[PDB]
Amino acid sequence: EFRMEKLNQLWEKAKRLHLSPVRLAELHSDLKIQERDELNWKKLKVEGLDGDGEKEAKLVHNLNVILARYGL
Amino acid sequence: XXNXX
Amino acid sequence: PTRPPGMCHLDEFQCQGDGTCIPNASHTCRSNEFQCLSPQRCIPSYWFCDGEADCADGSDEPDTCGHSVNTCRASQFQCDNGRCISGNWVCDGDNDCGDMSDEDQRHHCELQNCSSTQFTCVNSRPPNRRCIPQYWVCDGDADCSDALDELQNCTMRTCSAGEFSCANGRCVRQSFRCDRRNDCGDYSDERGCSYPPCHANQFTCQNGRCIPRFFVCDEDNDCGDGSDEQEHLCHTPEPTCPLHQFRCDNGHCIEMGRVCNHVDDCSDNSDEKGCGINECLDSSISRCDHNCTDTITSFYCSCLPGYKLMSDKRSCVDIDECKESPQLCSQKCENVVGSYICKCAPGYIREPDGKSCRQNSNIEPYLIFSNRYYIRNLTTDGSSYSLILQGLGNVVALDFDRVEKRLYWIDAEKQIIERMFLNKTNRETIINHRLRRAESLAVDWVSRKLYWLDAILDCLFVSDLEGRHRKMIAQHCVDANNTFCFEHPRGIVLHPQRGHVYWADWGVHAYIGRIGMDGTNKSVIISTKIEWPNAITIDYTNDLLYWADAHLGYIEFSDLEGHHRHTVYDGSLPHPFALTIFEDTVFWTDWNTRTVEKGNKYDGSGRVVLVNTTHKPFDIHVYHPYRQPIMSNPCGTNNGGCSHLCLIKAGGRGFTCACPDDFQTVQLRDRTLCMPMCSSTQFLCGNNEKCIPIWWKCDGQKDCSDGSDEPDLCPHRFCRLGQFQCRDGNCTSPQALCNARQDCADGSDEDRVLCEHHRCESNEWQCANKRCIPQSWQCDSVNDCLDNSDEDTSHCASRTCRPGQFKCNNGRCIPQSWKCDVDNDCGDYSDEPIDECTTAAYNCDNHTEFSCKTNYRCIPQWAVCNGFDDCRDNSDEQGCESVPCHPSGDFRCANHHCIPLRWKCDGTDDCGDNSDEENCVPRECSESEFRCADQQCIPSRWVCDQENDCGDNSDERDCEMKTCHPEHFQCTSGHCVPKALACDGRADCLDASDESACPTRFPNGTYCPAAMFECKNHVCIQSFWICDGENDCVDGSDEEIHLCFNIPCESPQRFRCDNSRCVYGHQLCNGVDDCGDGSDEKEEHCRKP
Ligand SMILES: *[C@@H]1O[C@H](CO)[C@@H](O[C@@H]2O[C@H](CO)[C@@H](O[C@@H]3O[C@H](CO[C@H]4O[C@H](CO)[C@@H](O)[C@H](O)[C@@H]4O)[C@@H](O)[C@H](O[C@H]4O[C@H](CO)[C@@H](O)[C@H](O)[C@@H]4O)[C@@H]3O)[C@H](O)[C@H]2NC(C)=O)[C@H](O)[C@H]1NC(C)=O
Ligand SMILES: *[C@@H]1O[C@H](CO)[C@@H](O[C@@H]2O[C@H](CO)[C@@H](O[C@@H]3O[C@H](CO[C@H]4O[C@H](CO)[C@@H](O)[C@H](O)[C@@H]4O)[C@@H](O)[C@H](O[C@H]4O[C@H](CO)[C@@H](O)[C@H](O)[C@@H]4O)[C@@H]3O)[C@H](O)[C@H]2NC(C)=O)[C@H](O)[C@H]1NC(C)=O
Ligand SMILES: *[C@@H]1O[C@H](CO)[C@@H](O[C@@H]2O[C@H](CO)[C@@H](O[C@@H]3O[C@H](CO[C@H]4O[C@H](CO)[C@@H](O)[C@H](O)[C@@H]4O)[C@@H](O)[C@H](O[C@H]4O[C@H](CO)[C@@H](O)[C@H](O)[C@@H]4O)[C@@H]3O)[C@H](O)[C@H]2NC(C)=O)[C@H](O)[C@H]1NC(C)=O
Ligand SMILES: *[C@@H]1O[C@H](CO)[C@@H](O)[C@H](O[C@@H]2O[C@H](CO)[C@@H](O[C@@H]3O[C@H](CO)[C@@H](O)[C@H](O)[C@@H]3O)[C@H](O)[C@H]2NC(C)=O)[C@H]1NC(C)=O
Ligand SMILES: *[C@@H]1O[C@H](CO)[C@@H](O[C@@H]2O[C@H](CO)[C@@H](O)[C@H](O[C@@H]3O[C@H](CO)[C@@H](O)[C@H](O)[C@@H]3O)[C@H]2NC(C)=O)[C@H](O)[C@H]1NC(C)=O
Ligand SMILES: *[C@@H]1O[C@H](CO)[C@@H](O[C@@H]2O[C@H](CO)[C@@H](O[C@@H]3O[C@H](CO)[C@@H](O)[C@H](O)[C@@H]3O)[C@H](O)[C@H]2NC(C)=O)[C@H](O)[C@H]1NC(C)=O
Ligand SMILES: *[C@@H]1O[C@H](CO)[C@@H](O[C@@H]2O[C@H](CO)[C@@H](O[C@@H]3O[C@H](CO)[C@@H](O)[C@H](O)[C@@H]3O)[C@H](O)[C@H]2NC(C)=O)[C@H](O)[C@H]1NC(C)=O
Ligand SMILES: *[C@@H]1O[C@H](CO)[C@@H](O)[C@H](O)[C@H]1NC(C)=O
Ligand SMILES: *[C@@H]1O[C@H](CO)[C@@H](O)[C@H](O)[C@H]1NC(C)=O
Ligand SMILES: *[C@H]1O[C@H](CO)[C@H](O)[C@H](O)[C@H]1NC(C)=O
Ligand SMILES: *[C@H]1O[C@H](CO)[C@H](O)[C@H](O)[C@H]1NC(C)=O
Ligand SMILES: *[C@H]1O[C@H](CO)[C@H](O)[C@H](O)[C@H]1NC(C)=O
Ligand SMILES: [Ca+2]
Ligand SMILES: [Ca+2]
Ligand SMILES: [Ca+2]
Ligand SMILES: [Ca+2]
Ligand SMILES: [Ca+2]
Ligand SMILES: [Ca+2]
Ligand SMILES: [Ca+2]
Ligand SMILES: [Ca+2]
Ligand SMILES: [Ca+2]
Ligand SMILES: [Ca+2]
Ligand SMILES: [Ca+2]
Ligand SMILES: [Ca+2]
Ligand SMILES: [Ca+2]
Ligand SMILES: [Ca+2]
Ligand SMILES: [Ca+2]
Ligand SMILES: [Ca+2]
Ligand SMILES: [Ca+2]
Ligand SMILES: [Ca+2]
Ligand SMILES: [Ca+2]
Ligand SMILES: [Ca+2]
Repeated sequence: EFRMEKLNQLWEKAKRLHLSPVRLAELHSDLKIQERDELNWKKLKVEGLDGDGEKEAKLVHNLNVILARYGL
Repeated sequence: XXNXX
Repeated sequence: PTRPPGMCHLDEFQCQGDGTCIPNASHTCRSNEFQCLSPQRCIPSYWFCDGEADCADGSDEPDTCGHSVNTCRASQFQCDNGRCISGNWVCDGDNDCGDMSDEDQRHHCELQNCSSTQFTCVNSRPPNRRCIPQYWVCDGDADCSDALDELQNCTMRTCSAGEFSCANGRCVRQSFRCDRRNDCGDYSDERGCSYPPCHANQFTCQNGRCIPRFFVCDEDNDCGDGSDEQEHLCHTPEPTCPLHQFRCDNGHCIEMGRVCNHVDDCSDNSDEKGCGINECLDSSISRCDHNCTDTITSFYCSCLPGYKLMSDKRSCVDIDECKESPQLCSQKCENVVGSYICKCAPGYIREPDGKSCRQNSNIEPYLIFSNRYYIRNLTTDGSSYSLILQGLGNVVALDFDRVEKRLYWIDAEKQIIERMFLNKTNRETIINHRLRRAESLAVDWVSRKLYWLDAILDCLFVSDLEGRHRKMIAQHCVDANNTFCFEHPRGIVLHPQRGHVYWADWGVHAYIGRIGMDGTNKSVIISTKIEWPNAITIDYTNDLLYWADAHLGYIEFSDLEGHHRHTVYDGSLPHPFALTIFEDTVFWTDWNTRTVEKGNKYDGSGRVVLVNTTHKPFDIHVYHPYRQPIMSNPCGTNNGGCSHLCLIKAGGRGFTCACPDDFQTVQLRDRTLCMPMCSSTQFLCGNNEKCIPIWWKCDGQKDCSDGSDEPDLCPHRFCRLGQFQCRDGNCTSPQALCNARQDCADGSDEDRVLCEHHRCESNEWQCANKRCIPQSWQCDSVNDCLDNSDEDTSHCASRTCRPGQFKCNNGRCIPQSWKCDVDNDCGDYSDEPIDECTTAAYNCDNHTEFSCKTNYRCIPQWAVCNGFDDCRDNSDEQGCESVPCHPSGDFRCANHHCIPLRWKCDGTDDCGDNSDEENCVPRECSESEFRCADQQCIPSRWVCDQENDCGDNSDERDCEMKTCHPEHFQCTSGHCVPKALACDGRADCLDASDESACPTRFPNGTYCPAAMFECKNHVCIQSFWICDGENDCVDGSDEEIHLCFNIPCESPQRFRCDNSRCVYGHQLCNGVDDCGDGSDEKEEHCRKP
């Protein structure tokens, strides 16, 4: 479902917790969106296109809140 | 068994 | 001086014909961007010809793409054309290169670290993550297969009503158990799970996985065992278009009219890329040294006969006919370029056909073979059939010596090895010590040695032809992997020309091994497609190794190194046990039919049955001078100078001195000094010939060759032969010696001066105290040494399991086959790692083992239909009526179980429903058996032996009307007992007829030593048996009242009556007047004491 390494790990927990399927389905949706952003961020790391920390903070901010809305 | 002498 | 029979002198050549002997505007969009041809869109660099229309651009992919015209460089490490990465890309599992070739999870992987903000569960392989955030640690559920997550310094509770207790002290809901998943890390929820069978929509792997059908042949290993991607499951047969069609390159069939008609009917021009050019006539691409043939559109080469074609499709190679197809020429074959020559071995004449070799000797061969009680004399044509010997216990194997015409055999009942001249004289026993279980033996006619296999010790032995100088040659395992080891050694043959010893083993890992006659070069010859190799032999005129198999039912032969295995019988034999070769014929014995067969040795044609047998025939040899070929002894004279065994070197060129078992092979440059090193429980002969057990010392017969075994001043021998004598004269079994338990009344069996240097058997291990126990009992969680030295925790942590065995975590050592068999053999389940057992490395041998349905256990195919739960699934017994029994050797029970015919009417149930022992007519008793009244057959030695063997004393009638074997002594009542028991001082006849006429054993008239009361009928009994109420000697002198006055009464054991007799306690108040005076029945003793 996901190319992302650590997002695959997070995605397995929500299956184990049997969360709300609609919210569970939406959880896959934004994680699929985030993985594109996450790969884009670290694409810049090999391209050297960021040095201000924006492309890391913007993604971990949503992830940290996702830890609250999904117990992760 | 069947093979023991 | 003679010319050897049928041979020629060593200084002559033999003509093969007869045998006569003869003498020898981009809107500022150009920084790392290009145009999309639209006034608002801009292609970023490297994105054109990426494969996707990432921008609405007409220049993206108008077939202007060059895949590898310009390739990536090392600044961004390359993985595929147009795709290159670096950093943590190279091993993270992300799709970086478009095909995951950026890592292939192989290169630059297997080296990682994890940050402190996480916790690194390093015990997980890359398919399982090894780094999880600290928040995940004890969050409530685990994430690593290592599963230290929830157990890293975190508490627990007292479970729940609907949860299951895992072995790691944690509880989880019962819906996860028995689901084929590691729900608490240690598979504790998966132990002892009887998994449900798979359904129609689910493919079944080798291990129970119940995988759905989508992944079958999906080119990804999803079963773990590769069972879903088997090469023959995804088998794609080649479409050939056999008849008047043609096979296109793409796989189409078109009729013959659609070939070479100037129309591409195959859509790949396979029918038109030709039609007029003859490459065979090109005489430049044909390159065929042999003839060529140009078909409709192309050419091909074709070799002349005697030559083979290879990969290049142009060249030819000479066939090595004497190795590829040895069936062409009987006996020796010599390969030539493009042809072959057949040559008979010296002593055989070549018939004009060029393929038959006939023996030139005037001596006609015959078969000597052994039954339970009989060694028999059968000619090769079956015309004459006579008996050589009878009355033997169990002749499991035999062999003959050509040089001095002796016959050697193993009596498996008495566990002795005997020998005898072929005129039936000088029968004698050469080995009668140790020899726990010998199965097969072979006589070395060249170096004058004897070799045999022991099944319990699991050893290969060597000895002199008189039986002296026993040495243990091979042991443990035979390959470097320690996979094949001595389990059930059976069948042995020698090849003195090459100096090798061949033997087979029908253990779980069945094999055929080879070793040097000195033990140097042990190796594995055959290890594949073999289950029960009971038979082995060599054709000496061909250097071909012949062996049989009782399970797969075949007879097969190969070269001496094990290559080119050619099948003679394609699995149609019920149960061969032994076989032999002569000229062009195989002789072998079957157990299921109890017959001796005969057939051609190369194709099995002309199979005929030679004779029936009422008992199983075990060992068979063709007695002929040609079956033990003449060669010069490497140990010419004086045993090559060795004072002990002179053994042939591997390769048959040199020789090696060796010492017996209880000796040290101290090596010098000139001599191997055999320094005797026998244990303190053994006695060394004066001349250092051998060290015998100590209980043989002064036993009355000369065990030592020099006579030092019986010195003048040693005490009178009270015990029998083979019994240990305490210092006071009382007797104990040899196993009582140094067993850490006081057997002798004075402790004579446990003295430190006797047990200090005591040494145990090769199959036993010595405790802290000198008690010996079997090696399988160590670290078994039971105190077997009486001081728990076998179960010592430090000892179990430091010990190393025997080669070919597997060590558990708790120190227990178990056989290798017991690992990963869906059974807790270790007790702690250390032998059953589910992640490792469910792998292709532990598959079942397609040729011989059967795989259970719902788990990964493998069982041998002969366990199917047997009536037992071989698979814990019980899946080897379901619907087993489908299998057919063997057409000739198997009798089918009423419940569809097959059993060997030899068990039919054997007198015991072998089916379960007793259908084998029904409609049964009693068999014919053989030559040396005696028939009871109820039609049962018993050995004739059992008649008049004072035992009710038939069941109704039918064999005990009219004993005094007949004599018996000369080795027996006939009592007055007519019964027979062995002569050695007569005139020995104890009553062995029930009437005590022995010892009743023997002369005085001493001069002063006394018949017995002064320590023992002698009964008037001249028998000796031990003095504490007197007055005990039992007629220990038939004259009654040991119970006479007057001479019994000199005795006390032991109140806790015996009680005195009105008569001075002191009867045992249980007779008091028993209701029977035992003393004859009613004192035992005086009722005052039948109340509360
Ligand atoms: C069953 O078959 C066996 C084997 O064929 C026979 O045993 C042989 O019997 C013959 C005849 O008695 C023996 O031959 C004689 O042996 C004497 C001593 O031989 C020594 O060396 C041999 C070989 O190592 C040893 O086996 C043996 O123990 C001795 O150490 C020779 O001295 C004899 O030759 C001399 O005397 C004769 C006359 O008596 C002269 O004619 C000769 O020229 C010479 O002066 C003779 O060779 C032979 O040793 C026995 N072999 C074995 C292995 O024991 C059985 O006899 C046979 N049974 C029956 C009933 O037929
Ligand atoms: C092992 O083998 C022996 C011999 O085959 C068996 O029999 C023993 O033989 C000896 C020799 O006769 C016995 O010795 C005699 O025992 C009598 C009673 O013994 C008990 O009491 C004495 C003290 O009075 C203790 O020393 C002894 O340990 C017992 O507790 C004695 O009364 C006899 O003494 C009389 O004769 C001797 C000479 O022979 C004189 O010197 C004395 O003054 C006296 O007149 C005599 O000593 C012995 O008892 C037998 N048993 C034992 C246990 O050794 C054994 O039976 C056998 N092992 C077993 C246990 O079965
Ligand atoms: C008829 O003939 C027989 C055979 O000669 C006699 O039997 C012998 O009788 C003598 C005398 O009683 C016995 O000798 C005594 O044996 C005792 C026990 O034997 C142990 O020790 C001996 C010797 O080491 C061992 O061989 C044996 O295995 C036992 O371990 C000894 O304890 C006695 O020693 C005591 O007396 C002697 C003197 O006689 C002293 O020097 C010692 O210091 C000690 O005090 C003694 O040795 C002999 O054991 C008997 N042998 C047999 C084969 O039975 C009959 O006695 C004789 N009479 C009749 C009519 O039967
Ligand atoms: C192709 O197969 C044909 C048979 O179908 C072979 O004839 C040919 O090899 C040839 O074999 C023949 C017979 O052995 C040779 O003929 C010789 O003729 C001599 C008299 O003219 C006679 O004295 C010889 O003994 C031979 O019989 C011939 O030399 C040989 N080779 C050739 C080139 O024809 C096969 N062709 C090849 C080259 O593989
Ligand atoms: C296994 O069976 C065969 C056939 O029955 C036995 O062959 C014959 O056995 C008899 C009786 O033991 C021998 O006498 C025969 O050989 C003899 O050879 C001498 C010397 O030439 C003659 O003087 C005798 O007249 C006799 O021919 C023997 N015949 C042949 C051709 O082998 C064989 O011995 C037997 N083996 C055993 C171990 O008993
Ligand atoms: C016991 O016998 C086995 C089988 O004959 C031997 O195993 C073979 O050993 C080699 C070298 O270790 C193996 O190569 C390795 O294969 C693995 C898996 O593909 C791979 O990960 C390694 O990089 C390496 O290539 C080989 O596969 C294996 N099998 C055969 C048939 O060659 C083994 O050497 C013997 N002894 C031991 C020490 O077990
Ligand atoms: C001791 O045991 C080893 C292993 O059983 C023997 O090695 C095997 O010996 C045979 C015969 O020499 C070899 O066959 C030959 O192989 C070579 C190629 O290596 C080939 O050119 C020859 O034509 C022939 O086929 C076999 O390869 C060899 N195998 C190995 C792995 O060693 C050895 O010969 C034994 N030595 C003694 C003293 O008997
Ligand atoms: C062996 O036994 C079978 C069955 O009794 C019999 O038919 C056959 O003839 C026997 N073989 C010989 C050679 O007598
Ligand atoms: C497996 O069994 C097949 C026949 O079904 C046999 O042809 C093949 O040789 C066997 N493969 C192995 C590994 O023995
Ligand atoms: C245990 O085996 C090791 C090798 O695996 C050593 O041979 C060691 O000497 C063995 N221990 C014993 C008791 O012989
Ligand atoms: C007595 O019976 C035995 C039984 O094995 C032998 O047949 C022996 O030969 C017989 N003795 C006589 C003299 O007939
Ligand atoms: C007892 O037997 C011995 C031999 O053991 C002598 O023959 C002796 O003559 C016999 N008789 C007597 C009285 O001892
Ligand atoms: Ca593109
Ligand atoms: Ca990657
Ligand atoms: Ca956790
Ligand atoms: Ca589970
Ligand atoms: Ca698959
Ligand atoms: Ca065409
Ligand atoms: Ca050839
Ligand atoms: Ca064994
Ligand atoms: Ca096997
Ligand atoms: Ca079979
Ligand atoms: Ca002795
Ligand atoms: Ca003891
Ligand atoms: Ca134990
Ligand atoms: Ca197991
Ligand atoms: Ca079964
Ligand atoms: Ca039966
Ligand atoms: Ca009897
Ligand atoms: Ca007796
Ligand atoms: Ca008594
Ligand atoms: Ca009584």
